[PDB]
Order: sequence, then C-alpha cells, then structure tokens
Amino acid sequence: EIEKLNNLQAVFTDLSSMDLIRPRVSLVCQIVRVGHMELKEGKKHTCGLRRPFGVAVMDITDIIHGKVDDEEKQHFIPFQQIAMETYIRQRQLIMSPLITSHVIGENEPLTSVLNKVIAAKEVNHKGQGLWVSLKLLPGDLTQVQKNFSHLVDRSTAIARKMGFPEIILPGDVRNDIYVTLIHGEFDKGKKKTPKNVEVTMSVHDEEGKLLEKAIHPGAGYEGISEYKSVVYYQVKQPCWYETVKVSIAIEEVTRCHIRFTFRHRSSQETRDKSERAFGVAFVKLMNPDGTTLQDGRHDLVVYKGDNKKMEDAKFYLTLPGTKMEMEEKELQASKNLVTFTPSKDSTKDSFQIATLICSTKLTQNVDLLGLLNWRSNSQNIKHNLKKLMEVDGGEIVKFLQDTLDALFNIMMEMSDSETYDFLVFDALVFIISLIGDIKFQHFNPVLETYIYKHFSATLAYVKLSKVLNFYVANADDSSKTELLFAALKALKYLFRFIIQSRVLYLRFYGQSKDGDEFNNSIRQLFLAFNMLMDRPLEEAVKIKGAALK
Amino acid sequence: INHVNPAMDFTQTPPGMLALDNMLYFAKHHQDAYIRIVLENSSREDKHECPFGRSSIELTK
Repeated sequence: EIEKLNNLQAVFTDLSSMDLIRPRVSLVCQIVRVGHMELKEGKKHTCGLRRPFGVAVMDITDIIHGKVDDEEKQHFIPFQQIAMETYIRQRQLIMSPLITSHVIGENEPLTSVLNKVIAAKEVNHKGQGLWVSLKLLPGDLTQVQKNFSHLVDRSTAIARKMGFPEIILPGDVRNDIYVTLIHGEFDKGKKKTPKNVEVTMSVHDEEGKLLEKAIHPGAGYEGISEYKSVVYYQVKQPCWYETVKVSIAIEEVTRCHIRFTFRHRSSQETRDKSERAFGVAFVKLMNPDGTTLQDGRHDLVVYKGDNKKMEDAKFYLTLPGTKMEMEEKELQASKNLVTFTPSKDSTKDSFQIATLICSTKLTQNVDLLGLLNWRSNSQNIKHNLKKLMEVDGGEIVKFLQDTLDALFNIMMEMSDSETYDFLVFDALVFIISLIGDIKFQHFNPVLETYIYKHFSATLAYVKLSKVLNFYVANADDSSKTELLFAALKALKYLFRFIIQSRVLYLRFYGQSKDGDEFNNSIRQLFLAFNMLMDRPLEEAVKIKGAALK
Repeated sequence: INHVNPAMDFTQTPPGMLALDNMLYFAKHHQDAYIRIVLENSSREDKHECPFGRSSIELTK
C-alpha cells in the first residue's frame, strides 16, 4: 500500500516520564512475511501464511529525552533476522565426518531472541533495515492535530500503550480491550512434528455466531471478523509474544463468548485448506457474578477429539477454556460428581494469555460487584468493607459515583448496624483520600457534579456528624488514630457531603425539627476538637497539627 | 562520467592519494555509517545523487 510510502506520521500515545525512568529504553520491531509458507519451491504452499523473519532493534533511552532535535535524521535500525544462512557454514567441515542436524528458523525461543539482540553489541545486518526519526511530542491529539500538522496530520496513525495514565481525566474514553498471546504446550505425538497451530481466535455473540470487525490486531489499522496467526516451525513449547486488540460494545460484550480454534496446517496449500480445527478453545467475557475475567497470566484450556461439542454454540458456553475456571469446574465437581465431570477429550496441548484490559467499563473487582448488588448479598458487607481499603484506585475511580450512591444506600436503608456504618465512614474516607491526590485530581469536578446534582441523601449529615464526633472525641485509642488522621486529611469534602445532606433535607422538609440539635452536634464537635488538643499530645502530635491544618 | 578509465579523477593533487587514504580509514572504523552512506546513495538516480568519489576529491582538495 504505497499510501504509507511517504506520509508515515505515527504517534504511539500513553507515554510519560514514568515510562522514561525505565533504566534503559528501547523499541522492538519484528517483521513477518505473508504469502507462501516458505520462500522456496518444489511444492505449492498456502497463499498468505506467515513465518517470522527477524527483529529490528534500536534503543531510545535519551532519544526520547529529546536532547537532539533532528527532523530528517534517518537513524538506521540494524534489522536482525533469522539466519537463513546455510551456504558457507557447513560445506567445508573436514577431517571428522559424522553430521546429522536440523535447522532452527522458526524453532527459535523469543525471550532468547529479544534479550540477545538487546545484549548483542553488533548485528551484521547485510545491508538490511529501515529508516525512521522517532520524535516525542508533548500533549495529546489536540496539540499534534493543531500545532504539529507538519508533524501530525489527521491520517497520522495512533498506537495506544498498555498504560492507565497518571494525569487521569474522567471520560478518557477507553473501550480498549488488550489481550496478549505468549505461549502454549503442543507435544510431538504420532506425527513427531508438533502440530502447526495457526491461532484462529473468533469473537461470537452468546450463540457462536461470528461478529464483524471486532479484532483489531493493528493499532491504527482497521478491524477484522476472523484472525489468522503467524506460524512457528513445530516448536514443542511454542512461544508467540503475540498481541492483538479488540473493541466491543460495552453491553454486547457482556453477552459475547469468544471461541479459539486451532487448525492444523500441512505444508501444501490444498491439504492446509481441507484440514479443519483439530482443537477448539474459547473464553467468556464476564463472570456469573457480573464481573469480568480477572487480568494477569491466564494459562488456557484447549481440547481435541470432539468437533460437534466444540461448535454446538449453546452448549460450549458451558465448557472450560482457562485455568481459574477449569479448577473451579473441577472443585465444584470435586464436591459433587453430578452435572460436571472432567472429560476424556483433553490433549497434551496448552496455551496461555496474559490479559490486561485498559477499559473504563469492565470490572475485575469481586468485592466491588459484591457491593453493587448488595441487596442480594448484604451479608458479606462485613468482609466487603474490610477489603474495600485494599482496592486499587483505578477500579474505584472508574465507577466512583455509582459506588458512592450504593454506599449511601447501605447507610440509609440498613440503619441497624451502626458499627457497619462506622466501616462505611472509613471506606468513604479511603475513597476521598484517593480522590484528593494529584493522581486523580480531575474527578473533583465530577464529585461536585454528583453532589450539586445527584447527592440524594437526606439523613446523612445527622448520622455522619454523630459518627465523626464519636470518632474525634473518642480517639484516645492509638488504633483509632490513623483512621482519624486520614479523616482530618479529608475534612472538607465530607463536610460538603454533610452540608448538601442538610440542605436537601430542609428543602424536602421546609424547615427543621433538628436544627437545634444539629448545630449542637457542631458545638460538641468543636468541643471534641478542643478536648483533643488538650489531651496529652503524645498520642497525636502530627494528627492535631493536621487538625489545625 | 566515465566507466572505462575510472581512475582519471586520481591525477589532481590536491589531493590525489590522501582522499583514498581518507576513505580507507573510514572503511576501517566508521563501517556502520559507511555502509549507510553506501546504501543511502542507492535510491536517488536524479541529480540529487551525491558522488562520493567526486565529493571526496572536491572536499579534500
């Protein structure tokens, strides 16, 4: 496509000086051939199949530091490539003839390749490589698509890095699902060549019907309905480091399963085309609790044998595809040998995906979705609250306002366990402490929006003033301190909540039956502060300093 | 301009041989940018092509 012959302006966003402080900084560039399986003749191979060719590497440590600003300079990337070199390396080995060996062209481990080319201090490229000048432009699409039209046009491609920002704006719209492919097991067996798997990952609705465009293996390139993968030359434990990206409607993805079929590829085109998927795997895109599958290295589950139970769409919703789920299946089978039994369709093959999805709407927090539907499962609220202050900030800030309102539902509807409400208080303290940071300073406008718009609590000010007053006055306990330390570092916003609560109550009620006692509660509140700052400060030197702060 | 008597441009000193010494020592040490020059002159066949031999003689003298 000669469209990108000349006008290649690219920008791979989500990079910061946090990414800079990585001790050594580099860019990795592997290029694969598409077409014939192998660049020789003798038989006809399938049109358009892939064997990797090599990696072009330059390090960009101070290159991205931008000390030298050079528009034209086409730094040469020495294109390390797989040594297809059997012309002189073997022809003359004399005085000891006993030689029977093979060729490692796609039998090559990728960690070795990558770390070697990093640690290989010279690559004799044989006059092979390419030409770029990597430039680092501060700001986002606004600046580069206004200021740097000479550096970034509209057609300028984009790549979205595997990073939640540090300057995290609300509505940093990311429906951006990133799934990565690394390695699997595939033994030798009958045909001692390990099976020639071409990953055919497929994205279905809830009934095994393939949808269109949902796979976007290229950032800045467009989506596909079906995916073919690159091929390694029958590695018994093949490694891919393979990476594709997908993007689905946040609702339909809730009712989507994605099936993964591994087709066997003979050398010749026709038998490659006639042979079908010897093994079919998949994964859901949710959890029965309503959460999404947790992130991280997930070894995958695949099977051989059946081909109708691996395509009956309404059934193999109910099959295993990944570890966590296969052992939950077997454990619920380990406790009951009814309706689930590990089968005899399992082959000695495997795969693994390390999933890390940077999207706003999925929720890989079991405690969070326990919180949200709490009416169903308000029992764990003990442990839910216990484990809230152990939650990552990002998942929180994703749905902070809805979680706020849920919490207010707990504290309003369930008025029984005041101590539970103490835990509620502590959790919201944790929340607001997270909010106050410069890691999430952008959501304070959202908090004001919720307050002056959706703050629907009316009883909150009374009860919470009571709670905080009990806290502050009765803080002599050292374990009770740090809770109040963080509270004192969070006074303003919770006070905002209290005030909106009171004014909403008064507009709901015209006037006050509790104004007397409420302003009293304020007065004893200040009395509690006084008594604080008149206790032996030995307990809370810093804390009472922060109090006057 | 000539490829039947290629060594005609070697009879004007300044400098004569030291240009060849220059390119020798560059071939010894700066091999990366050396072959980069060799293959970067390998795309422009219009008048933007730069004569390494003639650039060398002109510059050196």
